[PDB]
Amino acid sequence: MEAIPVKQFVKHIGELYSNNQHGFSEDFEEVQRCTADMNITAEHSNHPENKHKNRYINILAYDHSRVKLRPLPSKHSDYINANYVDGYNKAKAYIATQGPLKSTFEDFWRMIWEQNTGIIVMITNLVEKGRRKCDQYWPTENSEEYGNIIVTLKSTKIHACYTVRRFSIRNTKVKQNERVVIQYHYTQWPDMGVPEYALPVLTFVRRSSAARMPETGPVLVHCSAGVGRTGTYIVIDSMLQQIKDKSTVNVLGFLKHIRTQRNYLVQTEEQYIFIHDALLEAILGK
Repeated sequence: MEAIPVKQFVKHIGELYSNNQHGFSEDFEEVQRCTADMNITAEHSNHPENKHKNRYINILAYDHSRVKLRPLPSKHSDYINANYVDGYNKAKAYIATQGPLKSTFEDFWRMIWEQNTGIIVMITNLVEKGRRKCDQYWPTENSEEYGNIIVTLKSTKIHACYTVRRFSIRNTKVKQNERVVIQYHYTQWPDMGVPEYALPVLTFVRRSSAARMPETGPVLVHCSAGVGRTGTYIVIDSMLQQIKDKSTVNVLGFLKHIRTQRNYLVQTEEQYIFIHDALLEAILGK
């Protein structure tokens, strides 16, 4: 399970695709099994006091990597369904989290302030195929207040496949009290499966990743559950970094690693293949 030289990676992808994607299936089954001999606790996710804070009953936040909110003058006011996840050669490069619920909007933005997050990556529409995937946690226009955080929409650019919203947020309890937060929102996403072409997503990953500023908190990445598309983004971004640093790729090894940090990151075999397509586009595009 060593790294694959980048110059051999597209050849590797041909082999994985062959025979009705046998190789991809083997890789992904190995991913799903790599948890087998591991008990990873999620006690806080399962506490009765926190259950209404989880969008999905089966999508939990592992204790050891969970993001903790500073306590409030409830013993469980520290909980949010979110985990630190490593990036390439960097611990806790991301926070992967669910699309926030109306009831967790205050927690959501409090986390963003406390963690010094400056980039939000949103990889879902609020509604897909007539189904609620995420609640709108930002102001349609001007300002909105979420607890002690006031969020102000400054500018929006709407590209073909994604939208960039520039916010300024303020903490009303701080007297240094304002920060820029940029949201990268991928908008062109099929209700079922993954986008037919990887290039639009590659472009989105490159630009949202390049927006990361030295030196700030982890980039917040969410979709609906915050595992499938979220894991897909994290692997693509991280492997682009590895390619740039060492001209090698290790999709399988890196994914088995982050799977210990949030459950189900990269949730389907189709997303696993899509990661490869995106990296293929990057390699061939050069």
